[PDB]
Amino acid sequence: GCPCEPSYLCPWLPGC
Repeated sequence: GCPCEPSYLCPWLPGC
């Protein structure tokens, strides 16, 4: 899924 973990780190990413 989102490459950001936690994904909350990249709110600008819709996938996150």
